[PDB]
Amino acid sequence: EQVLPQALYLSNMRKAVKIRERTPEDIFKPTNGIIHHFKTMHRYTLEMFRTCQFCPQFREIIHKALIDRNIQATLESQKKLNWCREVRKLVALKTNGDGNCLMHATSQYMWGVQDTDLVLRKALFSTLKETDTRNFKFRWQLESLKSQEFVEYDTRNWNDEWDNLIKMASTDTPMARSGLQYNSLEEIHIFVLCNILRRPIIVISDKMLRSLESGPLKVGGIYLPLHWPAQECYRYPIVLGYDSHHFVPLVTLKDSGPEIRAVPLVNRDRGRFEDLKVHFLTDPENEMKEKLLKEYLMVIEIPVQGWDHGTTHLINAAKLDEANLPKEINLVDDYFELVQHEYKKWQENSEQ
Repeated sequence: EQVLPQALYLSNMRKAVKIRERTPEDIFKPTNGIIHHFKTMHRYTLEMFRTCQFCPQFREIIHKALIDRNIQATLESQKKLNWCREVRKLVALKTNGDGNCLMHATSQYMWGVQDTDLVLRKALFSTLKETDTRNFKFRWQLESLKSQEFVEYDTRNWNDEWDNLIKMASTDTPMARSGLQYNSLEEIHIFVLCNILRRPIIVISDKMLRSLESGPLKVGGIYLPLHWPAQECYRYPIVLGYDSHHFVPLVTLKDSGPEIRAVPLVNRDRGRFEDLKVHFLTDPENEMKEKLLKEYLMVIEIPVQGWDHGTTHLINAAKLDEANLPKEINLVDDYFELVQHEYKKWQENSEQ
């Protein structure tokens, strides 16, 4: 059948191997005290190519193949994604939901490849085992009991319950607690991840859960690499999408329109613009959160449409990085060449 790969890395599995090979070698594994972190690959960003340049029947062939139409529809339908008309569109790439989707999602955002070799999944577990997690454990216990400014047990036990969280970060398999190859990761894991990458992660999650039955995992929000100074970190975010219980990358589109590369730092709430939740902040930081954002992100103000009445409000948005992957490690180009060719062969074919 119409052989147009389901993922961008299939267009050239050899190149994909090159990427997956350079990755672990780019990991700084300081056995001194600081967390394991990447030296340069975390600065990479990929963008999807424009398909609005192809015939409709064909444009759909592509979208059906690479995009997670389910999460796309869901997050867009609740105006949680691409609701802003002044910024570029973000697209959700399919990602394996084998319990390591957070790593596959993150890995795809910057590299085009998934965490097939469990390098990122391994970096996380290594950090939580061979590094000082005193500050992580702290921020974890804090937001657990809940202690912030933009959100809303028994008798002594915060070392074993934490212990487990470290087990989930492992490559071990659950006893089909839900039926996946790896254990599911939560908030704290995302936070440690953005520190290992020294790059902020912003998760766009589904709120539509009037039918939820969790007695909930509030993943949506901003994860800043607070264990590092904004100077030693990358000021461009990694945008992820999140629905029932699955992560997907929300990569920006490559060309069309004069709109800017930016991701609004607010939600198109019910009539109001609510600020996005910034995870694991301390009482102090929480006070200066708008400062930290301007520091760890490249914050800009954008005049967005008001609430359907000639009014316009000024909102905060983080600038999104532009595709910077060198050709020798750029899978979007190869996949593009595939579609370019099957297309010329689609025009000559549609002569029937």
